[PDB]
Amino acid sequence: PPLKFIVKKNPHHSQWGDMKLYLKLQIVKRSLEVWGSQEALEEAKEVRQENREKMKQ
DNA sequence: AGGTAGTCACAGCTGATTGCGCTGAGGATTAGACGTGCGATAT
Repeated sequence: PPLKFIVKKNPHHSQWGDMKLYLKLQIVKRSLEVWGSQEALEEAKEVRQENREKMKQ
């Protein structure tokens, strides 16, 4: 299902607020569904940072 | 000795990724009292 969000003005200045906020539980559930497991997500972020280091070098 | 498989000079495409434009809030940047001066005027 689509994930809803709340457009809440930032507690800081009125410079550019109106930030979107999502429920943490829904985001975690969606991430687990997409990636299968938390270990897969950890491996994905590790290989992403490794690729970032490879690209910068 | 013959055939072909990479390989490099470009070019194209794709999928991402991350990177700056979108404004807005908390901190450093000359006309009345007071005198004079002068001229018309009390003793």
